[PDB]
Amino acid sequence: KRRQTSMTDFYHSKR
Amino acid sequence: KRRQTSMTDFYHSKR
Amino acid sequence: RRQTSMTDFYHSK
Amino acid sequence: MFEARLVQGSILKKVLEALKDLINEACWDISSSGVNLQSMDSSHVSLVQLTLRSEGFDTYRCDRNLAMGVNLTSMSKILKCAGNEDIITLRAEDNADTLALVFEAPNQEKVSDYEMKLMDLDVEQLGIPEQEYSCVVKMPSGEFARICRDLSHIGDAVVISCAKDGVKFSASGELGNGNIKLSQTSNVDKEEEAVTIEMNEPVQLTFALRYLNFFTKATPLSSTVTLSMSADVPLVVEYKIADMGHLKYYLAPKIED
Amino acid sequence: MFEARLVQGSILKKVLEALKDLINEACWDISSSGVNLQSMDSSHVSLVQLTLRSEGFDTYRCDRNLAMGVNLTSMSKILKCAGNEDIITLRAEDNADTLALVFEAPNQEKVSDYEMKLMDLDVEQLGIPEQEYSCVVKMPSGEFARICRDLSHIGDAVVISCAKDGVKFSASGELGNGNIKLSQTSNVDKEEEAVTIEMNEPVQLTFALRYLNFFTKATPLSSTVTLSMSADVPLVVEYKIADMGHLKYYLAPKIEDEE
Amino acid sequence: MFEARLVQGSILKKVLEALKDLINEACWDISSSGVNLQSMDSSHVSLVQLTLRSEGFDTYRCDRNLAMGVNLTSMSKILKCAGNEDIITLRAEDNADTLALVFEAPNQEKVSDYEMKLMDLDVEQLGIPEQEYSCVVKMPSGEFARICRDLSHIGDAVVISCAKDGVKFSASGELGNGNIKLSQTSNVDKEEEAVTIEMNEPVQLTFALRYLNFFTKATPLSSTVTLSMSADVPLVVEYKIADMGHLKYYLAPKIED
Repeated sequence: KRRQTSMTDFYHSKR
Repeated sequence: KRRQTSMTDFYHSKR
Repeated sequence: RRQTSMTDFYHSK
Repeated sequence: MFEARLVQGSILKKVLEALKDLINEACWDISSSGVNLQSMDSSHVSLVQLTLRSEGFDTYRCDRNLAMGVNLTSMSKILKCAGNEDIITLRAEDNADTLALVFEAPNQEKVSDYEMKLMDLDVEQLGIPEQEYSCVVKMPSGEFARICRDLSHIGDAVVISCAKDGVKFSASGELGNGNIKLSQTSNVDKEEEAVTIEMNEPVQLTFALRYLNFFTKATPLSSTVTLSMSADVPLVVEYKIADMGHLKYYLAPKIED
Repeated sequence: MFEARLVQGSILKKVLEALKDLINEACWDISSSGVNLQSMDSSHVSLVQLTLRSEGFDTYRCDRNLAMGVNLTSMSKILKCAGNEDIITLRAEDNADTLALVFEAPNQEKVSDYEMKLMDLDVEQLGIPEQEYSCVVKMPSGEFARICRDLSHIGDAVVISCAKDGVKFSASGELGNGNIKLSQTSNVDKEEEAVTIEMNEPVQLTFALRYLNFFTKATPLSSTVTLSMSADVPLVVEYKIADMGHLKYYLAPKIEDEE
Repeated sequence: MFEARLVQGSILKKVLEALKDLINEACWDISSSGVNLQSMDSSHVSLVQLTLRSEGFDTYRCDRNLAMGVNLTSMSKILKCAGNEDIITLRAEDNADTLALVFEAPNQEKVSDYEMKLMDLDVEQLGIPEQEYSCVVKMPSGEFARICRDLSHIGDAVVISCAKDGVKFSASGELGNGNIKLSQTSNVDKEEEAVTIEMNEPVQLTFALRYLNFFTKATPLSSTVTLSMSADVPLVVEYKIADMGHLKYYLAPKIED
């Protein structure tokens, strides 16, 4: 199938 | 005035 | 604050 | 199955650059002789007839005769992705709904593939008989295009006057009028054939500049252009695609009631 | 009767390319001295005055003086039909409403003629007296055009400050402000790509960048431009048409009323 | 106080021409090490990371650490006023709200200064850990840009397949489908027009052509581009800014439900 992901789904935020 | 003619006025159409 | 025109400086002879 | 490889593929791109803006959908007739396309525009005032023979191809195989309906705009969009120095191969099986186009680079490191969807169309095909015209004028393609553009900046209709001494292109509009006179020269030239004229009877006709400006989009196809015309018959603007074949634009005149 | 032939016709072709976008209709005064044109834009904020003497023309005959009104846009459309290396002849009989333009090629194998319709118009011509200015700056045309475009990327009005050390073009906007400083050339270039300044009194003025960008459209006419200005008088952007004549752009400044 | 001079201002101009269209507001982190910028677009689908070290600068002073909020469009508008061969100096005091930019022409006769307004921003900064990817492909920047531009005429998403023999870019749309294959080039020594591939496991991924077309605006920065990727992780489009540093674009893939 086909789904657009985002950066937040792979990396984490600082503090 | 002048009138613009078409190709159909000169030749014939097949299928 | 004011845009002037050519007519404001000269004259039509 | 149908397969055709041609090295000077830039030709194809130029072909569609002349066709996409005038015709939107056409019917490519494929036969052992070569490739044919005859189609009129929406206005039925002009006709386009392209013929490109098999001898010009580097390789050509066609088992069954085909008549595939193509969207010229989509195929031109596809060919815009091909470099001018690429080798292009077209392929399509008999009972197929797709046309495959393959671009092969000279260095043989980049290979591009494309499959465009076909469509069934109802093309009205005219019967153009072979005939001689009263005046045939050969002139540089770019010069004809420049004349057409310059007169298009003036008016919407051009009056062509052809005699033995030369040709004259007249055009009038709201801003004024204009004439462009080309005189018979000295036959020492070559690819800039300083207007040559073969005349049977002097002929003056009137045509629409819009259609001629659409026609001149085929300028990069050939070095020279040939305008054939006689009294009260459509002009034939012909561009010879080098060795391959020819591309003719028929344009109906304007008569006074 | 009026007739004038010019071989270096590109000049004329360039000329109208500077005028067609700012002025739409003008009145060409034709006399034995030459050709003159004075016309304001629709906004009455700027004025253009072009002069081309007969000595620069290759052939020039005019028995009666004329004052023919032409639409610059249509005439520029006409001049677009002329090759850059064509010979252009202008002709118009006494008390005529049409102007004939003939383009003849170097090979003399293509000859084109055009007759554009003239019109009786209401030309408001002002009387500008000759005067000296407090600051006159000569600088490369391309540099002036570049400066005007870049400052147009910043704000909508430019403040030009001229002293003896150099010239400064300032402009401020919502994003910020900026200054462009051009110093009088001391590096003795002699190449003419140098900025010379002759000053009587320092002058700071403000103008609209839109009109200056319209002015810089006359860049291909000359390699250098001359900006003449004094206190509270319109700027003069002058382009010298080589040997033949000149093209001047008068632009009225922007003054602050003090509330 | 912060002050930095660079003679090769083309670097800065190209950088912002690569950033102006993708990021509108960013936060420049300034430290003794150098200059960093990390910011994602509004959609959080792509990320931009620019690094320029202090050693590449001709002069560099930074006593206090800064975190300046910038409008990329306004600063690019300012930098558009600088000639390609100009020397650019950036200056900004500690408790200041403005950034001064000084352009010095090659001839020492034109000096330009600008004062741009700063802004307080809320930038969401992610932590990207250092890692190796399954396949890294280095190829000419212009060729990658050409491939992306050509495929944008076909569809809205591109599927790239990476192996050791070459790379393949696929895209489908209403008119049809298309593939562009680039073969491993080890025969020519010139690293400019050469495509090198370091592969651990073949990788097939899908991305949006929109973001890649915005990415390719960093083409004039470097002669070659580096596509780094592993399975089901964002693509990294890297442009090496000569001696200075790098500019990488992270692009999130498309996953199957």
